[PDB]
Amino acid sequence: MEVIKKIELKERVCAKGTLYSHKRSKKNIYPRYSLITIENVKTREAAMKYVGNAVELFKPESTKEESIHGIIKAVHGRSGAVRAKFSRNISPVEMGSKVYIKLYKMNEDEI
Amino acid sequence: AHKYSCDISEATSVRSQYNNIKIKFKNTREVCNIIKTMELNKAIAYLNDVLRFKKCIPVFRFAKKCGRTPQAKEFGTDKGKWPVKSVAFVKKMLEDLLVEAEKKGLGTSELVIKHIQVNQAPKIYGRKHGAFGRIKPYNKSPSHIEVIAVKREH
Amino acid sequence: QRLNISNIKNYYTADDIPAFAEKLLELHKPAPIELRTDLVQGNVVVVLEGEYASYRVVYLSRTEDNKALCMGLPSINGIGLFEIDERFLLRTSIVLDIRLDKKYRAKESKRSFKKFNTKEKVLTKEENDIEELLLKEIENEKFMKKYFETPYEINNTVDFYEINH
Amino acid sequence: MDIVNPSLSKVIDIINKGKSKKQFKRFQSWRVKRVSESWRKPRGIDNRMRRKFGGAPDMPGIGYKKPNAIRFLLPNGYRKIMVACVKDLEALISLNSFYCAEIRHAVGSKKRIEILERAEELGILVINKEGKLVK
RNA sequence: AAAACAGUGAAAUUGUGUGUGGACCCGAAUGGAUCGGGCCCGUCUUGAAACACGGACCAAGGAGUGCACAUACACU
Ligand SMILES: [K+]
Ligand SMILES: [K+]
Ligand SMILES: [K+]
Ligand SMILES: [K+]
Ligand SMILES: [K+]
Ligand SMILES: [K+]
Ligand SMILES: [K+]
Ligand SMILES: [K+]
Ligand SMILES: [K+]
Ligand SMILES: [Mg+2]
Ligand SMILES: [Mg+2]
Ligand SMILES: [Mg+2]
Ligand SMILES: [Mg+2]
Ligand SMILES: [Mg+2]
Ligand SMILES: [Mg+2]
Repeated sequence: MEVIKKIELKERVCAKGTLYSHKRSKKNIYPRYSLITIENVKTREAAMKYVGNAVELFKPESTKEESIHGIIKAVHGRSGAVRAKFSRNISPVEMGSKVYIKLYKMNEDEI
Repeated sequence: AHKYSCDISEATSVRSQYNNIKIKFKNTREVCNIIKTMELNKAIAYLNDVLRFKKCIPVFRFAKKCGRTPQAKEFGTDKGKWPVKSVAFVKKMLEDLLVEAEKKGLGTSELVIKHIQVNQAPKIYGRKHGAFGRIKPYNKSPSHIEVIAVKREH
Repeated sequence: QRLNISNIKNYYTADDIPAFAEKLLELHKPAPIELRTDLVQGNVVVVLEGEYASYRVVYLSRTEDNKALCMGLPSINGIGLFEIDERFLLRTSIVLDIRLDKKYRAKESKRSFKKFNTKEKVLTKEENDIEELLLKEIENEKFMKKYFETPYEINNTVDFYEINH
Repeated sequence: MDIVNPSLSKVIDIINKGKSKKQFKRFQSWRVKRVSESWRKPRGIDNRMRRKFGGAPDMPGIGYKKPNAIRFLLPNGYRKIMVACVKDLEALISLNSFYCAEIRHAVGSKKRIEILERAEELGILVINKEGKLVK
């Protein structure tokens, strides 16, 4: 079963993170950008080393497309969180989900 | 000619339709609703029990303030009724299709009521006199009817 | 002039549109990507993407812009000769002393794949040759044979950029 | 039909994917059936759309107008001209680089055949080519 | 008072079948739970979502016009 293999392949090679919010103020949301936390990264200086890296959301139960790709654009706040952009806008139903950080840089056009 | 409201083959089916009948619209569709998808001999047996007050017609759409009854439990509801005048008409109509089936060379068994529909016919006007010198309406609401039964493939 | 053209056609001088088309094309042209410097012949690398991810392999050459050429060891880990984008490789500080005679080419390892190649494995003379070169450098060395067999696993308890390779 | 203007062939998809799909429905046309969807400007003293409160819909205006070069261009990269005679195509003979023809609906079968034969020899694109004449 | 063609046959409204939702609109999406913003219009009024008035629903009809007399502007 290909899904079980594709997971183990990704698990061995990537860092792990979770999606927790869109970019927002107290009143309005900006769904083009999403906010991520990475496992053991806990300062803004530590987080700067990931700016530019590729990210992937893998979803095996999906009928349309099994994974969405994206890129980390900027650091956010003072405790090591980041801001990222994806080829499609993330649904509110997909918040709380697991994200993979891929250890190589890509250009803003590739996504 | 008549354009029946759906498309089923002439072979392996039997049909009837009537216009402007003088049975009451809302009562008739509650009757038709419950005998849909039923086998024809079962339908005729059930309607005989309704005439004898041994079983009832359950009500779902035209049902406000209706009485509760132990006979309604057979269809998972509390509310039911005994509309004798509509039942006598539908029963006659179904019995005639068994004559047509036999004469056409299908079996008298394995026939299932695949389609049945009721429509409103134009109103017949009437009047009642009220107090303070007023006159108010007192109209009648007739109906149109279609049925198609088919032979089970089994 | 006929009445259809004296009215409808009048909206735009369309003879100008070529100039617009050029400017638009320019703007949506892709940005350039840099060819890296850090990799030397016979560097061991770890594969990060596609069907062969997690295995150690040996880098041979630049090929076609960002494309690079690598070999597994069909005896040791079963991976043959392939091509990949040079960014999908993690560098490590081990360098073998291999030198090759000529240029060779192979199938690309795309990032998106549908199915695993469990069967249907064969070798060319050049695959044989290159293995029978690489193997000599490996046989003489203590645990190197086993090193190529275990997949790589990232440490789940510390930040990646703290580690050295 | 799958045809494209050769001067825009490598650009047409950028153009098409860039067009807006916004609609400007009349206010409260969703509430009562007697008000049609066609735009009318609200003029009430209290009206929330005229006063531009956040959460009300947007109103039409000049800011939304497309660039002068892209405007009026069909998805195949041509502009259109209406025709009803053989003698109409004769006008397009200088313009066939950017314009294409669309035969009017009321022209009947026997006449359409004569239009299409002329279009082939002059080298003019007709977009209703199949039309009624499929049978 | 109503009532033309034994033409065409819209909308309100009803039944049956198939799909999608629990008042609905705008912005953004998922294989899938939804997220953010929005009080009912018209009108008099310092001030209306109002415990101010008119509005059950659909079609068709429905309100700055003509002449005379001086006048300022544009055009011949
Ligand atoms: K109803
Ligand atoms: K549009
Ligand atoms: K006001
Ligand atoms: K604009
Ligand atoms: K008529
Ligand atoms: K008629
Ligand atoms: K008022
Ligand atoms: K009040
Ligand atoms: K008043
Ligand atoms: Mg009662
Ligand atoms: Mg009385
Ligand atoms: Mg009296
Ligand atoms: Mg007051
Ligand atoms: Mg009232
Ligand atoms: Mg009107």
